[PDB]
Amino acid sequence: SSSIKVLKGLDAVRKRPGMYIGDTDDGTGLHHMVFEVVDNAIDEALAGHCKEIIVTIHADNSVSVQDDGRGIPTGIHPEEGVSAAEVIMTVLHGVGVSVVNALSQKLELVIQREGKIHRQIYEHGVPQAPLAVTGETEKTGTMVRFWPSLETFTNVTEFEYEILAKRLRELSFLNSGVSIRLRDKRDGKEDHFHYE
Ligand SMILES: CNc1cccc2cc(C(=O)Nc3cccc(CC(=O)O)c3)c(=O)[nH]c12
Repeated sequence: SSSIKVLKGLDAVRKRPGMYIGDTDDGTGLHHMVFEVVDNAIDEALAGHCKEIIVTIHADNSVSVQDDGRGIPTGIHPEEGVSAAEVIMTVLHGVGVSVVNALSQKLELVIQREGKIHRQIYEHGVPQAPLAVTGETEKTGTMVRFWPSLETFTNVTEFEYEILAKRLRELSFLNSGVSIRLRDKRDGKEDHFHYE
């Protein structure tokens, strides 16, 4: 019913990715996938709940963004039949994570909130299962890790550290007070962005 519109939106995006993410052969859209997710963590930092953000380039050519904010609300949003988090990750409308989720072959969500750790896995924007609790924790935050769909992205398929590094530096300048870490698991290089 609402799943109907969601899958409609997901179609829409995988069908015309240039309309939402940008160019799929350039590097431009692929890297925009990261900034869209980081964008979301910056909102949580503009709300005064997030102090540090961690962008990691993993060795299998996936990227993750971790914040120590509140964590996305997990309560089943009882108009639709699923966690508020799932609605955030899957509904269309800065374009929203659902664009990134739709063009990701795989996407892992981990939320730490009200003393629990919740995990959900998606494939091409579609949940494997409802948001489920995997254990206790005393910290809070949201972590989104995604693997770009190779059906969508070609040519430039690998993330460039210096392209992220540049945009993350810029975003730290524009949002005074946030701290951002970039780590490349491939060769160990790190950097830290913070403009007092
Ligand atoms: C990497 N981090 C990361 C990635 C992708 C998406 C998100 C989304 C959120 C998020 O929607 N958070 C949030 C927290 C509490 C209450 C509400 C509802 C509200 O009051 O506006 C929203 C986040 O925190 N982090 C995200």
